[PDB]
Amino acid sequence: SSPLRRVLAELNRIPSSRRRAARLFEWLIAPMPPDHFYRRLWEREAVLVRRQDHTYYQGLFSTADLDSMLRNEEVQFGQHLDAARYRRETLNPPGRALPAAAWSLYQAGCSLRLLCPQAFSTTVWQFLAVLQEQFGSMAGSNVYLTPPNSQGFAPHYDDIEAFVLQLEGRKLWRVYRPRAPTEELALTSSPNFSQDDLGEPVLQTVLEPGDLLYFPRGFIHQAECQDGVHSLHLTLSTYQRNTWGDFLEAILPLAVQAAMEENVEFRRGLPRDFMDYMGAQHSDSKDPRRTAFMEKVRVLVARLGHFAPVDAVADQRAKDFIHDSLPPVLTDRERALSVYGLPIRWEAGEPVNVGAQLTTETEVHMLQDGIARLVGEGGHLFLYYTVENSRVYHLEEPKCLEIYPQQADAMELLLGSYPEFVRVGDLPCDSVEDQLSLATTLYDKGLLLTKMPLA
Amino acid sequence: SSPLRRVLAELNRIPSSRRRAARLFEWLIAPMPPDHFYRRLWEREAVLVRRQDHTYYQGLFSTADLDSMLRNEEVQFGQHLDAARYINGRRETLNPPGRALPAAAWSLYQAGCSLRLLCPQAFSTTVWQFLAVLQEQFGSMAGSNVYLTPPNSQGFAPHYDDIEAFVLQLEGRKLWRVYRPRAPTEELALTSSPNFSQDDLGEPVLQTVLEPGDLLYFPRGFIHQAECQDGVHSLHLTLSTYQRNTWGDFLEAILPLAVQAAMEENVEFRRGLPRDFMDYMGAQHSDSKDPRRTAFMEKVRVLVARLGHFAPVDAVADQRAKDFIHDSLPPVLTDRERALSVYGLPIRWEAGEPVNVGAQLTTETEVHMLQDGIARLVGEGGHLFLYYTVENSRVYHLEEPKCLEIYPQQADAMELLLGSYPEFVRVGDLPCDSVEDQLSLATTLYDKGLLLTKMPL
Amino acid sequence: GSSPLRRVLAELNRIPSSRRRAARLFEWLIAPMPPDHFYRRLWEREAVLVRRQDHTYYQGLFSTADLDSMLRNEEVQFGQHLDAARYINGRRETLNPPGRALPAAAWSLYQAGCSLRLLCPQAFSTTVWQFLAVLQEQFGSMAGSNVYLTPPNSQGFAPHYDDIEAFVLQLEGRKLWRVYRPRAPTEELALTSSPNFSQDDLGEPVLQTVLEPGDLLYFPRGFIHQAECQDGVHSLHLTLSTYQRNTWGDFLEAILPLAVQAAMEENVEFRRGLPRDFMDYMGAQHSDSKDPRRTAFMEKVRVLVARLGHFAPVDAVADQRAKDFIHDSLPPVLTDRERALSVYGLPIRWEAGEPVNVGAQLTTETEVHMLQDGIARLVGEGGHLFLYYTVENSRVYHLEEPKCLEIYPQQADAMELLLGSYPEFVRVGDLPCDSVEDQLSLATTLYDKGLLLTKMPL
Amino acid sequence: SSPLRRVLAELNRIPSSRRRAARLFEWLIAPMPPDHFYRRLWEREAVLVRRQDHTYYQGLFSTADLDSMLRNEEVQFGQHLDAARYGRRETLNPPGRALPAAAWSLYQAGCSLRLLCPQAFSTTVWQFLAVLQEQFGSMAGSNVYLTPPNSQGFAPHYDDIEAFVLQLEGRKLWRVYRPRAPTEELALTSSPNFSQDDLGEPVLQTVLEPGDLLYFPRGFIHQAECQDGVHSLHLTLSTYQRNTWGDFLEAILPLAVQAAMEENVEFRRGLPRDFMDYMGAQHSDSKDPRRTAFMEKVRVLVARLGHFAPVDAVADQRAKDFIHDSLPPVLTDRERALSVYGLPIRWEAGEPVNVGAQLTTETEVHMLQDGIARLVGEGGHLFLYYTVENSRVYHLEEPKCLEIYPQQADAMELLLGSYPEFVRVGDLPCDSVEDQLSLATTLYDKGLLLTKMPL
Ligand SMILES: [Fe+3]
Ligand SMILES: [Fe+3]
Ligand SMILES: [Fe+3]
Ligand SMILES: [Fe+3]
Repeated sequence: SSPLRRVLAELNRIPSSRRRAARLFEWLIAPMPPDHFYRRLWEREAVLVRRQDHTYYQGLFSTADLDSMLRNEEVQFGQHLDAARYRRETLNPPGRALPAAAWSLYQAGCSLRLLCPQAFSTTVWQFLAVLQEQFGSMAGSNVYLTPPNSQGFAPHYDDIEAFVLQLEGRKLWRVYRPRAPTEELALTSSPNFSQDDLGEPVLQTVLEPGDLLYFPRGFIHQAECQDGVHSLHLTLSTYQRNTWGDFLEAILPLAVQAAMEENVEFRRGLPRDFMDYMGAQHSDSKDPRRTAFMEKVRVLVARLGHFAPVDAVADQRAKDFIHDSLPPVLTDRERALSVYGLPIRWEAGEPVNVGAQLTTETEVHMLQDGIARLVGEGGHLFLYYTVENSRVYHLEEPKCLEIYPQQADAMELLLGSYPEFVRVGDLPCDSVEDQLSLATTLYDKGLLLTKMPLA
Repeated sequence: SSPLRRVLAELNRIPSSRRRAARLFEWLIAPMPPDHFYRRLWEREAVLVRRQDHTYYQGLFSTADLDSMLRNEEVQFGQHLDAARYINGRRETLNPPGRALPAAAWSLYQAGCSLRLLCPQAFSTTVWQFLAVLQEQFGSMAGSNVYLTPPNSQGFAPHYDDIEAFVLQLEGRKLWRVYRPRAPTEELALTSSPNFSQDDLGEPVLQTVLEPGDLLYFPRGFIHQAECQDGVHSLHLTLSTYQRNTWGDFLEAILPLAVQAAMEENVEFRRGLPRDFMDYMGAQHSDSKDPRRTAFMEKVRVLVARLGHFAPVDAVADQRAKDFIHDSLPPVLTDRERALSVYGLPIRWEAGEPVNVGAQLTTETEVHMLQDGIARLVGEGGHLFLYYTVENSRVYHLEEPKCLEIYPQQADAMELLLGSYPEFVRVGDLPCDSVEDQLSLATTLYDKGLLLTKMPL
Repeated sequence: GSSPLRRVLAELNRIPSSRRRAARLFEWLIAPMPPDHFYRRLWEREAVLVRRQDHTYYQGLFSTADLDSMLRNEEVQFGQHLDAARYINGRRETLNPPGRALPAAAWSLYQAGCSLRLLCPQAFSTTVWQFLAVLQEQFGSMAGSNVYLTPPNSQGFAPHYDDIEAFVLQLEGRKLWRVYRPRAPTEELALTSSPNFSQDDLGEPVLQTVLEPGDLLYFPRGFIHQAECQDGVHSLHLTLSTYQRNTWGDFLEAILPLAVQAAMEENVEFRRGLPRDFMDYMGAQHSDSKDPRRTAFMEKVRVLVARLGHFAPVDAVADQRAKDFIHDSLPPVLTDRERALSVYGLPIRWEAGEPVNVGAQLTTETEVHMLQDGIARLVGEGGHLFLYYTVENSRVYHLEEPKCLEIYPQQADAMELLLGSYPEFVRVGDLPCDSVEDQLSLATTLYDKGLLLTKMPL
Repeated sequence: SSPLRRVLAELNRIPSSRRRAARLFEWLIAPMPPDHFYRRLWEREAVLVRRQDHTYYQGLFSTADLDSMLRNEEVQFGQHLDAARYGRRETLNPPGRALPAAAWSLYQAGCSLRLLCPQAFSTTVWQFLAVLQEQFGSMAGSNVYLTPPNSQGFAPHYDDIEAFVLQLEGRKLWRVYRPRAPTEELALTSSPNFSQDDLGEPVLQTVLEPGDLLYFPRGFIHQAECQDGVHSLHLTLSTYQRNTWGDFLEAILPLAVQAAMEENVEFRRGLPRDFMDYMGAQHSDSKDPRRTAFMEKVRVLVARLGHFAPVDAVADQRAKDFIHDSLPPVLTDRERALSVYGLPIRWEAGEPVNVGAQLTTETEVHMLQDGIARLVGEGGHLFLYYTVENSRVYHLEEPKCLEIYPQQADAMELLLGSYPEFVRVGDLPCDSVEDQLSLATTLYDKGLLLTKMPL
C-alpha cells in the first residue's frame, strides 16, 4: 500500500472525470482544503505542505524508474534528458542517453533532468492527465535528480506556476517574494541571479520525501544539497500564458474589426493634419487638437468592450487547450463501457462479435468530461477532442470531426449533461437516423460510452 | 493661358509648400471654400461644382497626351492600361496581354471599350505635380486614374469604392449618377463593393451631365455610375485619397501595443484566468444564467477600458507618418527651390573637364528644409532616423523606405530644422555642441536634397 | 514453441559475424535453392516459386493475432499505417475512416469485404524488424515490408507491377497468384509503379499458383501480378521489398553532374566556347537539317560525353550511396553476445540509492572490433571525415536525421582498419595511431556510441 | 559625321538583321577580317587594332552623355554607377541617387566612375549592343569607365567573359598577359587581384588612343594605368558569359541519363549487392578485380549516354535563355514603316483616325527581324519566345512567349526559316484560311511580323 496507490484505486471508482480531477488535487495538497488554497494562496503565496509521510508519493516516479527508462526506452540527450553541473555548464553529449553515459555524468557531479516523464511513465501520465482537467491549463512535469554534495543552480524565477513534490532524499529550498512590482506574476523567465541580487527568503526548508512546495511565477527560488544524500523531485508546471492579458491579446484585433464593420464612428477618416501635433516630436505641445485627439482615442478604446467577441475567443482557447492536453486515462468501467473494451477481436482465423450496434434504446454519455469541445469556425461546427493526442506535447496536429446542423443540439446536449445517461432516442434531432448517426460517430471515435456494453 | 496654367505659375511663386498645397486645393474646388467643404461635405455629401469654364483644366491631361504616351512609353495592358466595356448590365475585360500599342488601344476604343490609365502620374509631369502638391494637404496618398470612354457607351457597372473620389471632367461629357450609402454599414465603406445591378439601387442623390471644367466629389460608400450620351466621348481624371485612413485603422495599430504595455506595467493584466471559465464562456454557453459569466464579461470591459492609459498614440502617429512618406510622390520643386538646392548646382562637365566644382556650406550659410512635407523623424529601438521622400519613384512603392540615421548630437538641430520651416536659420546658430556637428548635419541634409540655402552656393 | 523460423533465429544468435548471419538468413528464406544460383540466374530476371511443403516454416514471424494486438495496444492510424481497400468487379475502393484504426473498426471493415494492409509492420513487430534488419545487410539496399490480410471470397488489389523486387511470404490461408513477364521492353525492370490494369490488356501468366503457408513467391520489378482469395479461406502474407532506385542509371545520375564540373575545371576542351551560330542548325526545327555543322556538333557532343568517364568521382559517389543506405537502415539487432560485450550490456545500474559497477574503462590491452559489419561508414565531405552510423536509427523510416561523428586525420587510419578488419579483434595499443591518447580516445568514443565491442566485458 | 554615324546610317539600309549584325562587327574590328579573327584570334589571342582615327567612335558615347544622364535620368549609386579608387579597390558610393554634384565631386577627388548599364540610357549604345548580340549568339553587355587624370589604376586580374575595349576619350596604357597556368586558360570564374610580382612580361602592351580597339579572351590578365596627365573614357563590350561546351553538357547529361534509363534496360539493372565492399574512398587501393570491372562498366555506360543526349531540346533551351537575355531590337526606318509600330492610327480632333486595315490572304509577310523569336517545345506544347517586349534593363521583364497551336506549327517554322523572303499569307502551310490569317494577324499584332507594303 501507499497513499498514492490508494487515491488511484479511489479515482478508478469515481464515475465523474470532473470529480476525480478535484479529488486528485485535494490529495496533492492534503490536508489543506483546495478552496482555501485557490482563494488565498494560488498566485499569491509560496506554500509548504509538511507531509510527515515519506511514503506519500511512492509509486509516482523513482530513480529506479529513470534507470529502467534509460535502458528500455529511446531517451535522447537534449530532447529528453539534460545533464548539468554548476556558472551553469551543460554536459550533453549528443545522442542516446544510455545508463552508462548518464550514470557516469551523475558520478561526476552532474544533475539529471528528465524533460518529459509522462511520455515514459504511465503513472506520471495519469497524474498530469487528471490534474490538467481542474487547472483548465496544460500541466507539464520535469523530474530532477541531484547527486550528493553538488552545487545548486543559480537563483531564478519562472513564468509558470510550480509545485515541487519531493520524491527521494532531501533538499534545502529557499523561495523569495517577487522583489519589485514588475516581477509579480512575471511574464517571462528571469536571468540567473547573484546572491547579492536577493533579499531574505519568505520560505526556507529542507524538503523531505512526501513534502510539497508551491510558488507562483515570479517567485525566485534556489535549492541546495543536504546531509550528504541525493535528491529526486518531480516538478509540476501549469498556467503558461493563461493570463487576462493573453485573453485580451486575442480579443482586441477582433473587437476593432467588429467595431469598424458595425459602427460608422470607427470608419471616420483621421484628421488631415494630425501629423502636425501627434508624434514624439510633439510630446509636450500645448496644442488643444492634441488633447482632443487623445480623448477620442480613449473614448473609442473604451467603447471597444461592447464589441469584444468573448465567447468566440473562449472557444479558441478551449481548442488550444484540447490540442495541448494529454490523452485521457480511462477507468476500468469507462474502458469496459466504450469502443475500447468492446470484445471485437480476431479469434481462430476470424473476427468475433462484429455487428454490435447502438439502437434508440442504448443509454449514452460522453466518455469523460474534458475530452471534447464544440467550436464554430467560418460557418461550420467542429468537435475537437483529445482522445487521439500523443503523450508527447504537440506530437499530433489538432483533431476534430464535423458536426452537422441537424445534430448540433444533440451534441451540446451530450456535452452539457455529463455524466447523466440519455437515451439515443431522446436526443433532440429531427430524425431517428440523425440520433443513431451522431451516437455511432461519437462512440466509434471513442468519445462516448454506453450504460451497458453493446450486444 | 488656362486657369490650370495660371495657378501652377502662381504656385511657382509661393515660397511655402504647405501654403501652396492649400492654394491648389482651394483652386481645385473653386468657388467653394475649403473650410466649408471640410467641415460639412467631406466624408458626408456628394458635391457638384459647376465650373462655368470649359477651359479650367486645360493642360493637366488630354487624349492627345494619352495617345503619345501609348506610342512613346512602355505602356502595358493590365499593369498600366485597362480596356473594359459594360454591355447590357455585364462587365467584361478585354486586355490583350503585353504592350499596349496605339493600334491595339485605338482599335479597342472603336469596338466600344473604355480605356483606363492606372498611373497617369508616372507618364505626365503635370498630373505628378498636381498629386504631389495635393497629397501634402490630405496627409494621405493621392492617386489618380484616367478614364477614356467612347461615344454611346458605359465602361463600368455601378459600384462604390473605398476611397474619397474627386472626378475632374476633362473632355466631352458624361451623365453621372451618384447614390447615398443605401444602408448604415455601407456608409464610409471599408472595402470596394461588388458590381451591382440597377435593381439594387434606389434614386440617385445626384444626377448630372458633367462638362469640361466640372468637379464631382463623393465619399467612399457612395455608389456611382456614368454614361456617355449625345454622340460625344468623355475623358476624366479621378483623384483618390484616404485609403484606410480611419480612426479604426489607428486603433488597429495601437491596441496590440497597448495590451503588451498594460501587461508589462500592471499586474491586473498578468493575473491568471479562472481555472474553469470554459464551463460558462464559449458559444455553447451564451444562454447561461451563470453569474460567473456576468462577472467575466465585466472584467473584460473594465480591462479593455483601461487600455486607453497604455495606448502609445505618438509612436503609432510616427509609424503612420513613415508609411505616408513611403507612399508619397516625390516633391515638385519650384524654380527657386531648384536654384537654391543641390539640384540646381552648376557643377557640370564642359570641354573635357568638370567646371564650377567650388562651393561648400559654412557656419555663415543660411538654411531651411527644402519643403515641408518631404521628411519625418522617427525613433526606432534606441536609434533615430529621418525618413524622406525625395528619392521616391512616381510609381507607387517601386522604391523601398529611404532614410538616414540621425545621431544624438544632431537630434535637436534636426527637430529645429523640421519645426521652423520655412524660416532660414544660420548653420552656426544650429543647436549642436560642435562646429563640426552643425556643419556635418547641414552637408548631409543638403547633399541628400533635403535642404536649401538662402543664396546659391 | 519450435518452428524452422525460431530454429534459424536461434542459430543466428550463435553466428559471431553479422555478414555471415545475413547470408545465412537469406539462405533460409529461399531454402533449398542456393543463393548463388538465385542471384546469378533468377534475381532481376525470373519469377520464382518456392513450394515449401511446410506450413510451419514462418511461424513466429507475424500473424493475424499479432495484428489484432498491435491495433489494440499501439497507435495505428488509418492512411499512415493501415489501409482498408476492396477490389470489386475491376475497380479500386479505399475505405479508410480518418484517425485511429481500432480493432472494432478494422474487423468490421474486414467482415464487410475489405483487405487490410499494414505499411510498416517492422515499427510494431520485433521479429519483422529483426528479419528485415539482417536481410538489409546482404541486399546492400533497404528492406521494407507490408503485411496483407484478405477476407474469404475476395481480391484486395487490381493487377499492376511495382518498382521494387518482391518476396512474398505466405503466412496464413491460401491465395491464387498470377504473375506475368514484362509485357514490353520498356516495362522490363521498370522504374516506376504501373497504373492499375484491366485483365484485357494482360497476356498469359508465366507463373500461376495457389500459395500455401510457408511458400515464397519472388518476382522482379516490372512483372505484373494479381492475387485471388478462394475456397472460403482468408489470406495473410508479408511482402519483403528491396532495390528501390538502386540502379546503374541512379548511380550515373549522381556521378555525371560532378564529372562535367570536374572536366570543366581540369580540361580546357570543356571550357571552349560554343559556336556563335549553333542555334541556326541545332534545335527541334532543324532535326532534318543537312548542314554538316549539325553533324560535327553532334559528333562533338558524343566525343566529349565519352571523355567524362575519366572524370567520374566513382568512389565519392559510392560513399554518398552508403551514407544514404546507413540513413535508410533499420537499427541493428544485437546477439546475446554482442549486447554483453558492448556499452549496452555493462552492468551499471541504480541500486539502493546509488549507481553500482561505475567506471571500468578501456586500456591499451583491451581487444576490440566493430559491433557489427553493417552499422557504420566513413565518409569524407568538404575536406572533413565523418562516421555515419545506424545504431540510433528508428524502426520508422527516416524518422531520425542522418547521424554521424567526426573523425580527425590523426584517427582516420585506425578507423579504416576497424571497418576493414571485422570481426578480427585488434588490441587498442595496436591501432595505427600517432599517440597513445589518440588510440584510447578513438576506442572510447566508438565504444561509448555503441559502435564497438570488447573481447571480454569491461 | 564620323565613321560610327556612317556605319549606323548604312545599317538603316541593310534589309537583313543578320547581315547588319555581320556588317557592324566587321566595322568594329576594321581593318581586321572577321573570318581571320574568329578562326584564329577569338578565344586564343589578345588583339590590338590601332585605328588611326580619333573620330572612329564619335556618336557612341561621351563624357558629355554621362553628364546629361546624371541630370536627366534617375541614376543610382551601386545599381547604375560605381565610384572607386585604388590596395585594394575602395568603393566610395554614397547610397542612393547619383546627382551631378555628387558624381563630379567624387571624380575630382580622384575616383573613377563606372556606369554599369549604359544601354539603358543611351540609345546608340543600345543599338550597338542589340545588333552585336545577333552575331555572337550570346548576350552583349557593356560598361563605361571614366578615369580622372593621374589616378592609380586597378589591380591586375582576369575575367570570365570575352572583352573588347573601345577607347573613347583620352589615353590609357594597357598591359595584357597570356593565362599563366593551364587552369587559367579560358577561366570559368573571375580571378582575385594579383600583384606585379605574380606576373611576367605582357604579351601585349600599348597606349590606347580614341578610336583604338583592344580584345582579349577570358583568362587573360589585364591592367591599365593613367597616361599623359589626361583623363580617360572607354567602353567595354562583354559576351560569352557561361557559353561553353561544358555548360551545354551540364544541361544535356541529367536528361541523357534519364532518357537512357527509360529507353535501355542496361541502365535499369540493379547495382551489385556488395559494391560498397570495394568501392568508396576506403577502397581506392583495393586489389579486388570487382573494382576494375565496376569502373569499366561506368565508363562503358557513360560512353553510351551520348546516343541518348537531347541535343536539340537543350539547344532550344539555351535559345530561349538567349531570347530572355537579349536587348529589344532596334528597327530600321523601313522595318518600322512596314509593321504594327508604324501604323498611322492616331487620335486627332476627338477621334481615332486611320483605323484598322486588315491582313488578307494577299498580304505578303516575313518576320520583323531574324533574331527576335524562337519556337520552343515545352510539355507537349509549342511556344514562340520573343524579344520585342524585353527591357533595355537586363531581366527587368520575365520570358515572353505566345502559344502556337499544332495547326499553325508548319507555317511558323516556315516563317522563321525563310527570313527575309516575303510570303503570301494564303501560301502559309495551314489546313484552313482562318488558321493562315489567324497566325499572321497574331504575329503582326505582337510586333513580330512585317508586311511587304504598309496596311
Ligand atoms: Fe525554476
Ligand atoms: Fe468607381
Ligand atoms: Fe504489387
Ligand atoms: Fe577586367
